[PDB]
Amino acid sequence: SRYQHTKGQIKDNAIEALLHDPLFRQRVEKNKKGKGSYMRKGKHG
RNA sequence: UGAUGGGGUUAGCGCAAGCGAAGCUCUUGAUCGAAGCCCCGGUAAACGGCGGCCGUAACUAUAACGGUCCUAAGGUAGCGA
Repeated sequence: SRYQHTKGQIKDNAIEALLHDPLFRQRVEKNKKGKGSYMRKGKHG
């Protein structure tokens, strides 16, 4: 199925417009433990 | 205003050229001499003037931004085929 992208009416490049689109934003994950790992309640209980 | 210097003329000293004092003259004109101009600042509802180039962002585009040259200063608000 289709994808409703950000950049309305992409002209030239058909692949370097989507690279800035939030489909290809940088997925950064969370640490544990690690500079930024506070729980407050974890996955269970 | 006329210093100072130069020239003409001639009483005279030299039988020669030549020099030549006073006086009268022709000329040069140092000195003294103000505003103005140059110079110093001001004033634009005084006359007037009020920029180029070159890049630069999340496809493209455009450039908020940056570089550099020049000017007395680079046109601001408002409007604008």
